[PDB]
Amino acid sequence: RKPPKGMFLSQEDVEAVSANATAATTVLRQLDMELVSVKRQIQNIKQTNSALKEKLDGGIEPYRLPEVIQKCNARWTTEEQLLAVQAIRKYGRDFQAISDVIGNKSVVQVKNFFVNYRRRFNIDEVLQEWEAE
Amino acid sequence: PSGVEGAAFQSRLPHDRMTSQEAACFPDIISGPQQTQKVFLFIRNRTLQLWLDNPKIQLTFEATLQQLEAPYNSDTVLVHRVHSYLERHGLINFGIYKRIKPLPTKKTGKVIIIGSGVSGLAAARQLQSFGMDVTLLEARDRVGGRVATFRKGNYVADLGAMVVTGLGGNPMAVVSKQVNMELAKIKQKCPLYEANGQAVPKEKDEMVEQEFNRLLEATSYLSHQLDFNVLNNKPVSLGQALEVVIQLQEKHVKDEQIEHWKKIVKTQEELKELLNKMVNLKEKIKELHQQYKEASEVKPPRDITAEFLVKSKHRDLTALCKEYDELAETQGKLEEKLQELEANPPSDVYLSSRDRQILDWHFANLEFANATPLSTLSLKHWDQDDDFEFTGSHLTVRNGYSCVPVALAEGLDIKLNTAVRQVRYTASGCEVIAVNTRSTSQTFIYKCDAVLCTLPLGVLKQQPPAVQFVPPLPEWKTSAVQRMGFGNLNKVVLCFDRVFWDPSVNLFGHVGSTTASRGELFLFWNLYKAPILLALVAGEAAGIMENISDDVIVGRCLAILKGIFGSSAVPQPKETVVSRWRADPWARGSYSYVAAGSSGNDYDLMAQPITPGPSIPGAPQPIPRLFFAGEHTIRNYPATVHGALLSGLREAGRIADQFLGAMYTL
Ligand SMILES: Cc1cc2c(cc1C)N1[C@H](O)C[C@@H](c3cccc(C(=O)N(C)C)c3)[C@]13C(=O)NC(=O)N=C3N2C[C@H](O)[C@H](O)[C@H](O)COP(=O)(O)OP(=O)(O)OC[C@H]1O[C@@H](n2cnc3c(N)ncnc32)[C@H](O)[C@@H]1O
Repeated sequence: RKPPKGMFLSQEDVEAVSANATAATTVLRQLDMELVSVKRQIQNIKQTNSALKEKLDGGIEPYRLPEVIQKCNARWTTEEQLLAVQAIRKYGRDFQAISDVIGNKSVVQVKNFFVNYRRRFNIDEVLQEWEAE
Repeated sequence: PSGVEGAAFQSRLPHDRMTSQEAACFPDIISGPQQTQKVFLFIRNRTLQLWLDNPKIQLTFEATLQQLEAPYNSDTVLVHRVHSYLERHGLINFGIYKRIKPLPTKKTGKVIIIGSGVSGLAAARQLQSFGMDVTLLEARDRVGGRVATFRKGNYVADLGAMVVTGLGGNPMAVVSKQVNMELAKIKQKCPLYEANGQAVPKEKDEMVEQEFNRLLEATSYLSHQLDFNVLNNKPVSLGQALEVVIQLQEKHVKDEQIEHWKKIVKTQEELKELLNKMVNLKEKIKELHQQYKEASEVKPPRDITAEFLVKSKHRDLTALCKEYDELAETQGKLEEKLQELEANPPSDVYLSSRDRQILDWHFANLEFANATPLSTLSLKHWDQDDDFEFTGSHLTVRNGYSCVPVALAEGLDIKLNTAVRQVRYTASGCEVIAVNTRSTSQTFIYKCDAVLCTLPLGVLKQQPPAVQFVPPLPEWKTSAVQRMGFGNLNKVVLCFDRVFWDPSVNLFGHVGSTTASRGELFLFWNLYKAPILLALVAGEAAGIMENISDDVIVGRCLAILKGIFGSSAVPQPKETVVSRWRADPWARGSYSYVAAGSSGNDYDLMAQPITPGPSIPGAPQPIPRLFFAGEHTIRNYPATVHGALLSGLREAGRIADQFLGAMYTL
């Protein structure tokens, strides 16, 4: 009911090899052509990816910037408030990014900031201007 | 199996069932109540046992009933019916046994037997055993036909059948007790050696062999599971099915490499797209670092937009620096996977050129066993007789297998050098016309009630006929003759004065350089007391080596032997014999095979006797007059000696039941 292990015999396969006399070598030749094809298409992209791999030497080590460690304050300097409003216009609602800019405010404070000072810094308008880009 | 149940098995009979044949002779019992069948079955099994326990003397009905016990021995007629049935069909009191009850003074009936081959001799003995006048006509100057034995000095070597295939159920087992036969077991260990003379390593020898066996099963799957048995209106041979299997295994190897490297390109390309993302990201990070540097250059104290610009650019640069780092995890994973695949490539080939040659030897062995190129064997039917295989070791005959026919011929009327040439059978009897083989002038005529024809199938196949049937054989018989296969297989006997081979190996192979010559001298046998090696020529090679002089052949033989053992080690042989069975006119081949487009039903066709038309029209339908036996006539055991022998015993019973009557059917 099942062919012996390691033997591949499907109904579909057998006509394909017995359609004519040379249908055997014809089918094998195409597979030989299919392999050589894929084989050099590998070394093509192996060399394409070899060049791309070189352009990335040095990585980005020179462009890295030291980690700034700030304990996380709670009062809003007038300075820190102004940083925020500009961050909203540049960054929309990406609170993590907005907190990153201010550096000393955790994300939750920023959302709260969006309400407490929502009237006075006229936020609502700012977000629409950020929506325009 | 032991006991009375062993007797039935050793007689090729189920112990607990009545056979089709016993049904015909005992139709009362088989339609009868089940208890009587058990009675009968025991009486048969027991009687076989008695005969089997000692087959050197005749088993008389009287002797039988004595060793039988109640309640089995209550019904004498049942016992007499059973004993007489078994005696008639050669299941007891066959072969070479001493006569309790000596022959009747006057014989009844006259029968001519063509052929002194084992089929012939076995029927002849049986008929004479039954009180008939038997004469055998033989074209050769010796008996045994295709059981030939070369004998010179103390050298001895069969050029014909040389193997007994296991004594479990084999009638030759009985003949062995009857005739002393040096029966020597065949050690199955066979080392192969290539064209170079160096042995195959156990790694290959077992890898290739196991592939061979796997390849065979593959064809059985094609045959029985996929009905691959016709192709362009023509029946499929084993050879074709083997190629198709091999091609499909070579195909699957390529299919496997294609999807392997297509796994690589799927990954190289995932990498390509990943590096392009990384260049472009690095070039943006190059640009923001400059921008953040410039913004940091404006010395403070600055206004808050300029302070926002420094902080905003710094946030952005560390967000792009984060991306580029995650992408370099993802290139690390993908770089590792590419090395892994590049390290687990699938199998390069299906079989190497050396590997294909060892495979050829295993095919040559198969071409030897069936005495024919695999391209001719029917795929569906070639192994139809595998089901009735005997049990036990295969054996060889140390003292020459001719001892058996010669022993059977004792007591028989045999005309040697008598070439039958026309067979005339009519409603009133038959006439056989033969000539003398030495001077073909001197013509003989034999008249008898019936003719048993054990002419080899190669002879029956011959066009134009070496034997004319008058009237001609009906189409249903001649068509069976064309459809069937008569193969070929030749031997070369090498007689030396030194043993220079491994004496502990009975048989060792030689691997051929090409598929075409795979059977040319591909195997050697160490079987005799004297230093004699015996070399096969099977397959397509068999029929071709018959057009090449002995010397050339014995040359190629020595050369192969020199490669295995070194030029110094093997000397020139004292005596050399080469067979040519296809050339032999009383054989025209070696033995039969199940040709593509034939079937096992043809073997039954061959055995049906011929009944001629009535002489005076309107006269009653007559008796059958022409009977056939021989290895080509016995469906379940073709192409063997024991099969010949059984067919002899068969017709003898059939002829007897026709000319002497069977009183055991009441
Ligand atoms: C030629 C040859 C025959 C055989 C063998 C070898 C050779 C060379 N050996 C080989 O290793 C193969 C083998 C075997 C072993 C295991 C299994 C199988 C098997 O399963 N397979 C399917 C592969 C095969 C074996 C062997 O070891 N043991 C073995 O078991 N079997 C082997 N075999 C077969 C037997 O050899 C053969 O089958 C019997 O001998 C049958 O004898 P036959 O009696 O029916 O046929 P004859 O030819 O013997 O009788 C004819 C008489 O008619 C005379 N004749 C002709 N024309 C005229 C005329 N015009 N007028 C007057 N007389 C005439 C002729 O002159 C002779 O007098």
